[PDB]
Amino acid sequence: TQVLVRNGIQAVGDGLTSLIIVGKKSVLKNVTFEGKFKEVAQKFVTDGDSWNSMISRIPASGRHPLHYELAHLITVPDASSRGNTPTNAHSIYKELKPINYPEDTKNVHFVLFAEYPDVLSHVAAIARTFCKFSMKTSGIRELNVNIDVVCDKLTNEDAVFLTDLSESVRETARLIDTPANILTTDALVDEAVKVGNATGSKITVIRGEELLKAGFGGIYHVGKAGPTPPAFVVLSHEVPGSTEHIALVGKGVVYDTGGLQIKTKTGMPNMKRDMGGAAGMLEAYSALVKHGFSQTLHACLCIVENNVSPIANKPDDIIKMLSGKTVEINNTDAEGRLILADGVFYAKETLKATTIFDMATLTGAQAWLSGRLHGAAMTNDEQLENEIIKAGKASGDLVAPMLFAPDLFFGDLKSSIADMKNSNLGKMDGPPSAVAGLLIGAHIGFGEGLRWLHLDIAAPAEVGDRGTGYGPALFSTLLGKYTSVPMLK
Amino acid sequence: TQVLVRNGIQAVGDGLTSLIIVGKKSVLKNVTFEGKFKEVAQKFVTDGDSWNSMISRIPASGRHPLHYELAHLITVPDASSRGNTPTNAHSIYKELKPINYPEDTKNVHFVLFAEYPDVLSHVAAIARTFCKFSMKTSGIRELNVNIDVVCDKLTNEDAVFLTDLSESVRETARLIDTPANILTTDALVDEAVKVGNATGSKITVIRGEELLKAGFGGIYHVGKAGPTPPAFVVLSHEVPGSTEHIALVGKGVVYDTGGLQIKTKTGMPNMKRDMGGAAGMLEAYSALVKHGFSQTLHACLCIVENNVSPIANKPDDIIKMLSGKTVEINNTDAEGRLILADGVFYAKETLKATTIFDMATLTGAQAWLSGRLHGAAMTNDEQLENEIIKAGKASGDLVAPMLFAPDLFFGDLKSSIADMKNSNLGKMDGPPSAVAGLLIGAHIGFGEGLRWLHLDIAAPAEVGDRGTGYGPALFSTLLGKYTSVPMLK
Amino acid sequence: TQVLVRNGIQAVGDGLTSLIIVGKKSVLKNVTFEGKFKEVAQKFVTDGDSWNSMISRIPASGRHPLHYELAHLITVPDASSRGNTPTNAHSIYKELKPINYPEDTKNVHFVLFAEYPDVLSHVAAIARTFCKFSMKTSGIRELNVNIDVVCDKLTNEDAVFLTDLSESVRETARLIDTPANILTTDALVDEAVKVGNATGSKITVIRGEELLKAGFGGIYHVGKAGPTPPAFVVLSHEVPGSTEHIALVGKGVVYDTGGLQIKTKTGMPNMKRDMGGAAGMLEAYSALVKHGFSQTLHACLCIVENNVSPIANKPDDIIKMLSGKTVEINNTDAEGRLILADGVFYAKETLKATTIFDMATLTGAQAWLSGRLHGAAMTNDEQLENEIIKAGKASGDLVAPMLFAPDLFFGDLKSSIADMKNSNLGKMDGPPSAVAGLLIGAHIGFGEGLRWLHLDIAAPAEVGDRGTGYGPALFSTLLGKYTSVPMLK
Amino acid sequence: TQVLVRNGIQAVGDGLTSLIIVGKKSVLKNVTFEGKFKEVAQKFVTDGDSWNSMISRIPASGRHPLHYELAHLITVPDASSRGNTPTNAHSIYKELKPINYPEDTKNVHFVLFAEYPDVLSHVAAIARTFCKFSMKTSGIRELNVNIDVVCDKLTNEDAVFLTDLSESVRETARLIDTPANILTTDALVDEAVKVGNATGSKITVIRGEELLKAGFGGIYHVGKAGPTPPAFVVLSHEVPGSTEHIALVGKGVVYDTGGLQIKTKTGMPNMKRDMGGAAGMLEAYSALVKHGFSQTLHACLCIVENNVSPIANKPDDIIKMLSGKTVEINNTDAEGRLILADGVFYAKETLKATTIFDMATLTGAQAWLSGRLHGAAMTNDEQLENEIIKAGKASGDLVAPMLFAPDLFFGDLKSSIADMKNSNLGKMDGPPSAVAGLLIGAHIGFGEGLRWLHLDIAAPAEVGDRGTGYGPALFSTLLGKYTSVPMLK
Ligand code: NA
Ligand code: NA
Ligand code: NA
Ligand code: NA
Ligand SMILES: [Zn+2]
Ligand SMILES: [Zn+2]
Ligand SMILES: [Zn+2]
Ligand SMILES: [Zn+2]
Ligand SMILES: [Zn+2]
Ligand SMILES: [Zn+2]
Ligand SMILES: [Zn+2]
Ligand SMILES: [Zn+2]
Repeated sequence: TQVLVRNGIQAVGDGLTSLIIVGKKSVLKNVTFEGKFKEVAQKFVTDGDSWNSMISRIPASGRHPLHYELAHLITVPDASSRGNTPTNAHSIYKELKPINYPEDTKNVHFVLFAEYPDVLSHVAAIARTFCKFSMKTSGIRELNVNIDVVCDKLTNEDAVFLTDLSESVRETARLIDTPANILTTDALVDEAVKVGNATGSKITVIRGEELLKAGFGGIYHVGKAGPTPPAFVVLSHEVPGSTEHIALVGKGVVYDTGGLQIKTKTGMPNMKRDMGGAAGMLEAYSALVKHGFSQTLHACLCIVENNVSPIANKPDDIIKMLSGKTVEINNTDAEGRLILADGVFYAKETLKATTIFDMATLTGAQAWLSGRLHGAAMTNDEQLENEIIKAGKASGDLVAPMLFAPDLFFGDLKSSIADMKNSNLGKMDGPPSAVAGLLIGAHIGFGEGLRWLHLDIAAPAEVGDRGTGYGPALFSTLLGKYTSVPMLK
Repeated sequence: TQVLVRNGIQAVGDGLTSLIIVGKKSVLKNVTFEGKFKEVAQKFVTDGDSWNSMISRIPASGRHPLHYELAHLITVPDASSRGNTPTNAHSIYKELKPINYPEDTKNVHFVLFAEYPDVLSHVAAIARTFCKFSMKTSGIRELNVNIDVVCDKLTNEDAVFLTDLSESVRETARLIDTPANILTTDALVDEAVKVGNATGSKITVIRGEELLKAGFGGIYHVGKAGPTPPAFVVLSHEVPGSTEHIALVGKGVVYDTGGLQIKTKTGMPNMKRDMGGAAGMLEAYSALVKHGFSQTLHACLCIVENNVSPIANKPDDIIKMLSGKTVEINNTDAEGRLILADGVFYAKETLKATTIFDMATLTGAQAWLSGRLHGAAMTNDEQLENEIIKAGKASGDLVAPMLFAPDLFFGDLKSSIADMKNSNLGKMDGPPSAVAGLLIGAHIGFGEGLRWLHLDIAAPAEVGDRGTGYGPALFSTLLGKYTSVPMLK
Repeated sequence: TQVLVRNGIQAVGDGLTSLIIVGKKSVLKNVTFEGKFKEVAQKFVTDGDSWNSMISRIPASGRHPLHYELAHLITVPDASSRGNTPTNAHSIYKELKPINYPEDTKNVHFVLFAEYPDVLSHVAAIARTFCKFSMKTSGIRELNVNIDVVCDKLTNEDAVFLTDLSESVRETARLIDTPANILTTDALVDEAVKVGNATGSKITVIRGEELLKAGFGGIYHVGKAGPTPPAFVVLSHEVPGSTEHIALVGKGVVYDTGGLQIKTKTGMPNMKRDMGGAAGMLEAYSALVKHGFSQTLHACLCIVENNVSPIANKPDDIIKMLSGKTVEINNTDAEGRLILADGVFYAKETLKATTIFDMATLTGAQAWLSGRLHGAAMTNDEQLENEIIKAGKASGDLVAPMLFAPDLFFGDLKSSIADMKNSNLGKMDGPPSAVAGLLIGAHIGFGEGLRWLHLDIAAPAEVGDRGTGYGPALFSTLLGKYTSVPMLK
Repeated sequence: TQVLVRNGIQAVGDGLTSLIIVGKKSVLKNVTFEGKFKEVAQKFVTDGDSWNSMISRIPASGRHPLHYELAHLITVPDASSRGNTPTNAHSIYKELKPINYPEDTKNVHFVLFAEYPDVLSHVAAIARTFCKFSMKTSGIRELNVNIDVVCDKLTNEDAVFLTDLSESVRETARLIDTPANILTTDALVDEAVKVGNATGSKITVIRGEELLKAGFGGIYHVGKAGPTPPAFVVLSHEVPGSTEHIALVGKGVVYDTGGLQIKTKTGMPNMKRDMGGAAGMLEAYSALVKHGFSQTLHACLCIVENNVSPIANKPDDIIKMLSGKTVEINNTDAEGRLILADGVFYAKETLKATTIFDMATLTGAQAWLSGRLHGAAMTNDEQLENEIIKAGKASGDLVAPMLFAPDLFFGDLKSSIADMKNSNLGKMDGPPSAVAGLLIGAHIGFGEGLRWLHLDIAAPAEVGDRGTGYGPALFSTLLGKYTSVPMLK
């Protein structure tokens, strides 16, 4: 299925077409049934009066069928709470995700009535519902999707970016939804390398025993009992003289069995999704680099499978991390933070990055801190904290803050015999999601001298049985000021 | 220990002899203490009056010693409920299984007073108590067992069949009781091939990577993490021009650790017994083919070990089955149904079987449906359902019906990304044992156009620490009309 | 909200009307867009061609909107499995239950195109979706519902019965949905007495200490720690000279905390629904007696609350039942079977009933035997077993059989010091749901000399957060031959 | 034991004296061993050189003995993270709480070298270590404690306030530490009434059946199964013409067994502490009103015991709250939010409060959001959120923000039959601690038109086996601008 975003209502192809109209109630109230909109809608809506009559009756928000199978109106609420995004983009996903198109549909046509500040989140929300991945052996249909944005200020360059963002969103979700017997560490390295090639990146791949020899103890020791070997992949977009040097470090655990401290019968399904951080960072990097990204930018992907054999990590094991510090592993399922400790140290030490983001499906505890729609951000930099929350609101990839207090909470990871433990299996003073992030930061002085932000996306990376494609929209809005894209600037 | 069934009371060898007399109360009441019976019993019972006095006193059923160590009378109840077998054959097993014979016993002599409809189940029940398998390093004794049936209608050919049935029962139980460090997949293939040779079968063995290449995704992917490789074994008894074409498909999981969704500390012991279906089908095939079986008959054994390594099945994995359909594995311990989906498809597609039975120690849930004495049968064919229940009653291998409703229950296995999941780990609309069977049937249109019967024997395949040898008696009575055996015809 | 069933399409009141059309695909294919149907549907469907075009496109089954908010077509599948009802009535409930009507809807008009054998189950399925009970403090709307049945053979008397059946269904569900702080034992006694008065019944109420004095040890000892006292209520419809004498005994546990063997935090919610058996028997009795029921009929309601105090049942307690037999209570949460043992003994001994039905939300184990749509029936009478399965199919209140084997399974309830225990907390030979029923039957010789049927409806009595109103439709079809209703005769 | 705070080092009584010196490293480095300090310290520290030598050697923070039993120096760190308080007051508690004084100690003398912004938190931290409550039958000693603050800017009025704050802190902790067989609902009403009398408050007590009659369904129904009756206590400090009208609503669950959804064997100990919110609000009110509080102020205490009997709340029960809204109780252990829903509605409706704080030991989930040192604040007012975080830093009673999103999260409490449920026992979209607060706010439109702040203090209210006395310091700093106290103004 192909998704194209266009600036203004235009005709779609020949072939059976499903029509979905999307807007906030206040915007829809002001839409005139005339012109190109009338041309598109009058198959399903009789005339202007019937249009106006319907808009009068329908509530503050919801989904209303305009035909027995081919057409829908989605009303987005106007009101929002301060913890929400004022775009209410999640409401589009909620109403749209259930919709199925008749078997012989060729085209899906969206007419999106969105004000300029809403366009990006609304487009992304629609894109997320076009799930690339299926292994069904019948019934597979490819559709031609046009998202036609009705918004004065939108440029043609904006529409290119939104098409690329839609792709980055759907790619992130595809990578997440693919089972790990197919998306192995090798396959995810190959996926990253494809983006590396497309973006003209400098590509570094350190794999298997090369990781051990190079001192990547976290990445190596976590992944050594996988069926295919661990890897660290760097895509670098180097801009001579750039003022910023930004790293996007992603957790790429292609499957997490928990390791020898194994997950339960009901805990282990869904664990193909434990690489959602790496997928989201990779696809964010792709969207940004496609649009004239003016600063130096690196994607650093820590790609392992956490599995069970006599050579696997065992609780009590002490390993030496890339940083040179020792970690006592008391929880083999707290493996993401080990691999990210190496990725973030590499970004600081080797890449000389001065802004380091890491994003990970890190903890089940994250949902108890920020719920299922907000990623949980922990940073040494207060201004960056405010800025990423603002970016979450503008993108629809919501972000809530975690407490940053290494002085109060790092003692939760005290070890008698190593520099630290990787987890605490009892009562601790910190929120567990914060403590998990502090294990990562402990290998770069908790961000001292630079800006470091850890983002835990375990719950917002998925809804139901599907990846959401979280990450590309967030980082496009956060770092989009360094692109050529008018709506990001 | 050797077991011979004879038509009428006869002398036994020289050597210390244990005597066990068995009968329903009403039959025993009519036995005259004279003739050959008196000859055998008067070591232990004084005369006719003392015999009659005892029969008067003893209750409606039980076991009564006739000597301090050498002799017993077992009284079988006459009454039975409609859900039971009117043979009450389980009562013989209950009373007999505890009996031990003195160390220096050479012979065990049974005098079985049974009416013609009871003989087969009663003989089988006695046979089950002679457990072949032991690895004790002292105390091992081999006995000469004669089961002398006192029944007017019995023929000498019947006695040959009953001896063969006794062997098939004891062989099934031996295979079940043998620990899996000895009965590996390789060893069970060898056992099936021995029966293949003895029966003059056409033998097909597809093993290891040959399964993968041939498209047996269920059998291969389940067994790939075993210490010895997966196999599919077919023994074919082809009868040109036969009207029926019958397949006996058996679950041969030589050990089930549960896989990466591992069984618990108390759940995993006994899991050598997870090949009881394959053993019972193999030994049923053997008993039938020994007696002039007039229709085309196949034994199809799916032989795997379900174990734990980095290459094992993981929940989320999607595989392609022999049928070409995809299955999302969300439960690595729901492995029997995966391997049987291939076996049943093979029987339909390759063997052209038009009656397909599969029998398996499939689910713990089975005991909550049919209890511990009845196998649970699910079939698309109502007449076959009645016929197998009738066969259960006549054989003593009891069978109770499951609901057959793919329309109501198959939705329990819905998958977003594959054709189906293999299990449901939450609330479901179907009985879990039925849903387990429907996963198998989903790969042959739930039996459309043919007769398909799935039989879950998890609990009735064992009592205490011992296999019961369930299966040969059931299928001998069910399919015995196609043999030369008078009592089956 | 009022529900009226009419014989043929007729006009509805003034006021905003929602229209729902219901039929099997094959029936809908043959409907002509003319006459009264056209009059009703042409608000929403343009003309005959558009009607025919739509019917061509829509799949084998589902729900299709005919308007943005006011109208729906529900297509019922034609095909069904042998374990299902050929009415497919559950499909109506599945598609209809989600539908919401706009706030200002006055009328809901159903046009039901059903063949004669489908009408009763289809009407009941629609009725179940009109939930009487709500304590919402805004948004409450009462609707005028007309179910217009288009069926040649239907009589006006049939339509009266179907209206009464709809009421009995909705009343059963109302009683179930009402929280137990409102529907106390006292309140449920009052509800039964209201039906007693309306039906001109002879009414007996034995309450509190009168139960103890009268020897109702099961009912008394279970309910003695409730906040309001235990009761046994009998409504009798005595027909001099009748050939049959039928008792409907219902489990009326208004709330089940489990007792001192208390339910878990997640196990205890929903336990207001533990009186669903009593509600269903009461409302079945009501529907039958309204229609000239020609045999002697009794409703016997065992009404208790199972709660926690120093005077409550404790495991180890031994009580004397109405039967005079002693029961060792080893499970205070196996309380339904204790109260029903008294109700069934009373029906036999005092009422002289020769057909005794008991219906109960008895066991969580029931779903593992018969799933969530089928009640599980255990009876001493094979013909009655077949007849109730047939009644389940005709009514849509599905029934599946349990094994009846007191000889094999009653030993699961062996006690060293009382006549029996009420449960087995370990491994047992019977299906647990069957063993639960056998505790009841043990107090009437397992039905010896009469017909006894126990029906466990724990799961089919509810879907989601709502009672289904199971029971009235089943018993109307089972016992409707004794009424004046043409469609039941 | 009596605690007096003084402005400057002064002599203490006759009698054996323990000396504890407290300061940040940077402050201690600048202290001259002369004058009054030398007079006090030279018992334990030889002279200036030995003083300076020691200060040079000791690390950045810790505790160092100055005598074998009588004396200690506590060094407080200078550095702090942004999530911490820059006072580092918790470090004082950590080092001091372990200290024991010899049996015959009469006096404890603190010399506190603190800069003006640190004084309040440091004093409070010392006060918390003087635990009032003990029922030991030997070894009980009362001490005379003088905390001598060495700080230029401190006034004599400040020292009065700090003495009162010390008392409020120790009183809160005493109430918390007292077992509930002593601190019953009656006893806690009496405690509140004592403060009511001392402060010249208008006192309202609504108790037992008066709560039911007055419509306090939350307070009444939660507490009705306690051994002593539920109560609602209001202390009002009414200031004619005041611009603000502030309510402090506290959760006073004197013991929480969990109710019929009972707590576990290891979950139930410590549940005397479930009234920590009410204690902290009461003692905050006391400290503020003692110091010329210029605005209208109310303490509203919801005082219940949540226990187990046949009349207790049961999950499924639906009650009507003071607000008139209905709540379906699906979790009897989610009882604090029910009682607070009434308290907050009362504060809005009856008291006309326009700033409403509620504070509660509400959820175990709170520690997963904000950890064990920070209360978790959820408010409709962003400025108030910032202001209370600032107050947490200045007081040492730390506060972290929760997400405020009723639009996103209130759907977690959806009910089919009541206006809402009180909890969600499965997966929810919100942080569970936020959802718990939203149940409270749902009864006042989530704060619409006013300022509402909910503060969950479950973990920060205690360390080890002792109440911390959290709350008085926080509200003194938050609302101290309305007092006459120079250091608060
Ligand atoms: Na298809
Ligand atoms: Na020996
Ligand atoms: Na309303
Ligand atoms: Na002492
Ligand atoms: Zn993990
Ligand atoms: Zn992980
Ligand atoms: Zn298994
Ligand atoms: Zn298995
Ligand atoms: Zn119960
Ligand atoms: Zn019950
Ligand atoms: Zn509680
Ligand atoms: Zn509480």
